[PDB]
Amino acid sequence: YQPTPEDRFTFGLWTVGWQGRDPFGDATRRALDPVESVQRLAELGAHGVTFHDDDLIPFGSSDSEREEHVKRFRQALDDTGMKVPMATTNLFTHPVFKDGGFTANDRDVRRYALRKTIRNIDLAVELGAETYVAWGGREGAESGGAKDVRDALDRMKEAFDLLGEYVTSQGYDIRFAIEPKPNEPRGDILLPTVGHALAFIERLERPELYGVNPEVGHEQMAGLNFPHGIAQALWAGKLFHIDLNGQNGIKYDQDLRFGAGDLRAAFWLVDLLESAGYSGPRHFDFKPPRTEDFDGVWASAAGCMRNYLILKERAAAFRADPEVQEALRASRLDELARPTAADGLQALLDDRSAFEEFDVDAAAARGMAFERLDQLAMDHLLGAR
Amino acid sequence: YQPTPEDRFTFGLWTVGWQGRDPFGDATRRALDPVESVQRLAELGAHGVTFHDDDLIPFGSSDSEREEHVKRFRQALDDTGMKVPMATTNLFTHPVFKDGGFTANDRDVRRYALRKTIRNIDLAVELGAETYVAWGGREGAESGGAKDVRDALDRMKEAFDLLGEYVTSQGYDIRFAIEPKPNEPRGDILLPTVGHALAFIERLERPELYGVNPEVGHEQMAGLNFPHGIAQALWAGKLFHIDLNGQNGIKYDQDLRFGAGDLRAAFWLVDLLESAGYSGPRHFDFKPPRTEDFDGVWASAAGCMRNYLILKERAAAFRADPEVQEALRASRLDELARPTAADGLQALLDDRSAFEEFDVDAAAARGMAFERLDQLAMDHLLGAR
Amino acid sequence: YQPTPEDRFTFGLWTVGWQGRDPFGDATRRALDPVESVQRLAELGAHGVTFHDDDLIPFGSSDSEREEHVKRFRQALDDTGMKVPMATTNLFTHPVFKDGGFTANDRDVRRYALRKTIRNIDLAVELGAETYVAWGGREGAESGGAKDVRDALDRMKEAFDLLGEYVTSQGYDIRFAIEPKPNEPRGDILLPTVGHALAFIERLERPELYGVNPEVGHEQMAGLNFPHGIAQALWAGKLFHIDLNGQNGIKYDQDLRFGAGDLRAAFWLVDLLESAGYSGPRHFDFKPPRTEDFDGVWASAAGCMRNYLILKERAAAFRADPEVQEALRASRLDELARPTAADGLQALLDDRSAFEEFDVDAAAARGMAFERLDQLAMDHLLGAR
Amino acid sequence: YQPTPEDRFTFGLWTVGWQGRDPFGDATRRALDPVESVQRLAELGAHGVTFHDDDLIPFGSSDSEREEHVKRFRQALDDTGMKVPMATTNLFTHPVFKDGGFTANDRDVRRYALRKTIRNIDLAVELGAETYVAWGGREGAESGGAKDVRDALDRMKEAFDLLGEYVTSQGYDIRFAIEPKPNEPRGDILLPTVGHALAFIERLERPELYGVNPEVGHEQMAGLNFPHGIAQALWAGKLFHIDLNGQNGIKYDQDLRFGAGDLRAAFWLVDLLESAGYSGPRHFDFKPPRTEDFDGVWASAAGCMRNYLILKERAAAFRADPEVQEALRASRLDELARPTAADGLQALLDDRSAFEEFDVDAAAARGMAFERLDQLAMDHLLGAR
Ligand SMILES: OC[C@@H](O)[C@@H](O)[C@H](O)[C@@H](O)CO
Ligand SMILES: OC[C@@H](O)[C@@H](O)[C@H](O)[C@@H](O)CO
Ligand SMILES: OC[C@@H](O)[C@@H](O)[C@H](O)[C@@H](O)CO
Ligand SMILES: OC[C@@H](O)[C@@H](O)[C@H](O)[C@@H](O)CO
Ligand SMILES: [Mn+2]
Ligand SMILES: [Mn+2]
Ligand SMILES: [Mn+2]
Ligand SMILES: [Mn+2]
Repeated sequence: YQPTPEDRFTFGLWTVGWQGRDPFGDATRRALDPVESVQRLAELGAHGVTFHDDDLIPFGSSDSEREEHVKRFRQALDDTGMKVPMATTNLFTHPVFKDGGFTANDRDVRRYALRKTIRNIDLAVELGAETYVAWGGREGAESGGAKDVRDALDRMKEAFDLLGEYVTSQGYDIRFAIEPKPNEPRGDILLPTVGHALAFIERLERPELYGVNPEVGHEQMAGLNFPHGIAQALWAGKLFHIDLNGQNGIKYDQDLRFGAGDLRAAFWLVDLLESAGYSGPRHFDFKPPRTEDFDGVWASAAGCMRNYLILKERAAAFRADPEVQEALRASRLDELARPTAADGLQALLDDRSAFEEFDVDAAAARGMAFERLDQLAMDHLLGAR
Repeated sequence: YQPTPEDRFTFGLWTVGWQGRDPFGDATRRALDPVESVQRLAELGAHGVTFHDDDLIPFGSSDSEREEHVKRFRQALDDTGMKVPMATTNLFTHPVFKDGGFTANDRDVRRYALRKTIRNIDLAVELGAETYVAWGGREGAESGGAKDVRDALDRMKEAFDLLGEYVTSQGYDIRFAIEPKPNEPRGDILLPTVGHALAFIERLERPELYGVNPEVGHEQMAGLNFPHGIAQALWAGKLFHIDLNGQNGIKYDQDLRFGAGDLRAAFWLVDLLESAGYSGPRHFDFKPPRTEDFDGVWASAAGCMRNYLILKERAAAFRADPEVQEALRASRLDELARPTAADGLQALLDDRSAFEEFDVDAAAARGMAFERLDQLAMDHLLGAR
Repeated sequence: YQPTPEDRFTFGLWTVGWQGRDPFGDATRRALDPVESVQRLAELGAHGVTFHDDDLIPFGSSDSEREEHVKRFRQALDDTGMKVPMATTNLFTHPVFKDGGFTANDRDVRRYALRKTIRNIDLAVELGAETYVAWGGREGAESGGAKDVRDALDRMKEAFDLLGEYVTSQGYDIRFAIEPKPNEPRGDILLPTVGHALAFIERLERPELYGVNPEVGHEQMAGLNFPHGIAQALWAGKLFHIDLNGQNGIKYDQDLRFGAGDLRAAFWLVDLLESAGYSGPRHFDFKPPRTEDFDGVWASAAGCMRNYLILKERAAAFRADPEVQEALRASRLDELARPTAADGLQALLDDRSAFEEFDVDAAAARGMAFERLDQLAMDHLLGAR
Repeated sequence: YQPTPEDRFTFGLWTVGWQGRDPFGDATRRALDPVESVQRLAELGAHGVTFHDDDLIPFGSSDSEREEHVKRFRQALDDTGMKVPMATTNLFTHPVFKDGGFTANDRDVRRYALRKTIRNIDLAVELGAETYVAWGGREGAESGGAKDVRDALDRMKEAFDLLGEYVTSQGYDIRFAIEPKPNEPRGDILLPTVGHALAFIERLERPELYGVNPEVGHEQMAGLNFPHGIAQALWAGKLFHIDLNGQNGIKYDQDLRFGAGDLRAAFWLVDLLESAGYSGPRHFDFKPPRTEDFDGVWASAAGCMRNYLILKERAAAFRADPEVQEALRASRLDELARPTAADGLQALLDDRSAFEEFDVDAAAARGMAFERLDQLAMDHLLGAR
């Protein structure tokens, strides 16, 4: 289970660089240099990294420090062969974003958020990123009178429409991916699920510029089936990027390594990405627990990749198994994939076997044989075949 | 706080007619006649009722019993002046729908579901209904291999496209409203939130035929902010109908009367429907607890209407209050409603006050004054002004 | 992975006998005869069965039908060698229990509940049961004024104290196990977790007669760590019996087969029962999904036992693995098991290395190496060692 | 609705002193001096304050700075007449506590935690505190192999037994209150609910020294009924102190001001504390949102007290209302408070009206009239009587 840079494994700077500050505790780990992380992640088998603006260039940097940071960074990528497939803006840490970036009630703030975002889009394009993610972690409210959601969705649409105008006036090949989250650190966050972010995109002036960046633990914080939401994003053609991690149910966002948390969901997610042939980065947006030293950091980033690769092999052996393929026909998966009425409306309406002479008791009596199927999936995931 | 039939209050037959069967218990109440419920609901001040096919006509009825039921029903509406604004199909109770209706793996089942739905659309139109709701409570799965969600979303789109072809070939004025629910009675239900149902609609052949029917307690079963989801539905123009009830957090669907459950959410929902000017039915989809006799039933349906009308008055007094209007300007709600950059992209880009000379420390220092605002809302809801 | 009747696998009659009625659907399966279930469960390898009164003898039975049912039953146990380790009362289905059994506001109801319970205790003892479970599924409320919880806990204590007086005046060897559940079918259920049921027991007149019956999916409906709650029950000496099943997070109680749901929790539960040497029944309180026919029923009851036995083997190989034992010392599990201050208070107070000369920076710097440990557990569960 | 220092309103230093650092954001507010907070809280009507060791004396302080801090503090209490009813240890912020304090796997850490706690017990007693709270926010785990819960509960019992030995060897009048929390900042926290903390206390050597400190939002993070858990703590005699705040359902701990969150729960909690006659501090453990400046801080701490006092008046008018008292008899609350069988076991057993001649159909038919009751409670909370 050794990754190679063909597995398309990526990591944010902020992930292995998390110092372990939490709502109740001080950092437990020193700040990593981005160049160290690039070299360490390359040795483990990763294929590239991603960044916020403010991961790479310290907030308030001059234009001469700005360039020094970027040049160092760039030398590390050239030295290791790592890519930068995705980049993003920090519109959540600084106190100025305490009411949001693109939806902050103060108009001057919303203009400043767009200017900070456009400056980093130019950087991203310079460093080769194909996808530009937007996670509006500060867009929301703790109380009902603080935010008119209609106005806020006008502002959000306005900001994303300007960014699409900017990208298409520069000639950039870059797409946008909106990342939903239902809460945390706002009481409630706007566009809180994949379905809200898909819907929203269909109102933008150029919807084809925008897809979604769903993260495992964000839909699971709403108690939702992550594989189900990713199947919808795939069905809409809008799975532009994906964040992988683990989460134990509806509580704070834990950001555990990928394969911790809900292990059977992780199996069914891998099964789906691989059989749909998703070809983007497999990006890990996780935090090594603050119990760990830098050894535990690199163990935890390794086990992300390892659990992906074990669950790919188990999903591949599940679908390849003739007994599974027989059970899938027993459960009528083959029939699900056929049109209901490709004969058309009229034929349907004149078809006496569809109503007047349908035997609803004989149909009701047929067993779906799902439990046998699911125990086959269980025996495959567990290697107990 | 007396309703009148101008308040537009409606109730399903199944709501006050719930006999109190639950996963662990037998009915506690005898079956009501639909004509009794119409007469009792009329006396309480309601403006109409809604029905499943199988509420009104017993599953398997001949065509001579079918008509007898409808004629009785119709005489009660003529006698009381109640309307039927909304109608819907039962594609969940019968054992034939145990794997779904429009997404059942068996193709014969999916054809039978569409035929049962079209027969009731003709009825609905006969009885004056404007909105036809679809709650696919059986569309989903308990295990990951049982349902391919891509195929299932093809089937669901196929069924809704046929229904739109049928309605527009009959000349019917009727629209469809999809009602999302995240789980229960399936493990996971397809289109589990308002945002998933909005997104889905944008893929149908005629999207303008379809909106959403959101229900209070369904988004709250995912831990989501119901007023936020309804603001999005309003922003998309797709709030066709609404189900009102209460729910205490993330657990089984309780269907408590409206104003029980999350009382401050109920306040902010009323505030929003009334200030957006939603003009559909205020429909109560609730179950009187099985602790109650028929006296407790009619008390519980009354208290729905009463709590709506109290919370309308409190929301109206909140928005009318000059001190509230001052606080809303203190918190910059007025600025949220202004465009971020109606000056356009270029101007934004050349505006030095938006970046190069933006004072981010002075902006960060400004307080949003949300807590004062929210305590004003609290004092108004509580009558402690 | 073949059970034998030495594995101590048991099943309720109500589990494989669930007809598939749910809040929204009719039965999908015919009623099983208890004698059939005994013979089928014996062939699969089970070691015994459990029952409600009203599983075995139809509510309202004469005393001549009562005995006929029991005699049939008994002949099936003699024919198969199945035991009856546990028995329990139905104080939830009948409408008379709509406000509870032992805590129903009506005093006549609470007297009737105790009389129905004592009659079945005599039966249980006749059929050899060692443990008598009490799940008060109707003890609770949907609204705050309906139940005074202090009075209700007086009534509950009163009922359990009478039952202990009855058992000890008959000379019976039988113990009681209280089964907690946080909600469903009441809004909120009294003693909603293992910790509330442990606490409660410490107020009964004879606490040594009472332990707990925790069920997987009940603590998981509160988002709680089931292995953690069972470790507490073990630490208190009060794990009298255990209900095993699966549950996908905080929602309705699904009762999935054991190993579905939260698979890593299932691993850590098996690890704990086996290394603590729990010696009671491994009882499966689950419902085969209503998608299934009787073939899917027996598949689902088989896969309970199979997943137990796979997860026992994986836990045994985890703890036996020298590299695991090394990692457990790396993470200082060995130190957790040592007293903090067996030197006593005074010595602690005079120990300068415990405060005045404790180097808190060197201690803070030590990594706990938990992630390496947890990936070892992952590789063992997955057979990817 | 003006507090006075007779209302017994208290606040932690850390509450109004929260600088607004969150998992994703920097402080938004400067650090308050404890003496300023004492003077500001006194003007608002509060009756005292509480503290962690490290709120009042900066971690690592000399013994000459230590005393300077305490003397300043003390002068502010003498100047304002504020009390210090409760004090507590910080065993969560420093990196040394990253695996816990009393349950940390490292034995040297667990000795250091006890020494830091005992030093602050002496301080507390000096400043008049009656209650000493222990919130073990770091006692738990993110993964199953990291913590053996049995060993950890031995360590926890050992630490609390030493603290009780210390207090009773010094002659101190001080009691301990354990505060449960189910998660955050650990994956899972040990003793995660009131019921687990009650149970645990019954194993300590001197249980009468220990009660519970429950907090609103902590039980609500498990989806539990906070008034129900406090009724149990009251029934056990172990409600030593209480933390008041608001929380919107199962998610991160929001710490909203008291009366935000679940407003009907807040009503029923006030009803219960007041009618049980709880006489401890009404302590607010809340965080003013980081959207606020210091004006919004003092608004938010004011609205805590105000919403308590409004909900006390509404609960008092509910219980005083003859129509309510009539409804409570209609719903048989009076009967709940009577013994079930004060006639004893034998009489119960010979009572033919309790079984052989009980009419279970007539009892089942009686309505509980809970919905009428609950709408009366609604009309009272809303002032719509
Ligand atoms: O919840 C935090 C969120 O997952 C964050 O890591 C975003 O993904 C990042 O800001 C954009 O990539
Ligand atoms: O959860 C049940 C659901 O709310 C149901 O009542 C639908 O609304 C009805 O089938 C369509 O109107
Ligand atoms: O939630 C249902 C509960 O699990 C029930 O099956 C009990 O365990 C049974 O009544 C007592 O054994
Ligand atoms: O969740 C944080 C917790 O509520 C904390 O504020 C404790 O109450 C304090 O450490 C002891 O008083
Ligand atoms: Mn992410
Ligand atoms: Mn509904
Ligand atoms: Mn059970
Ligand atoms: Mn607290």
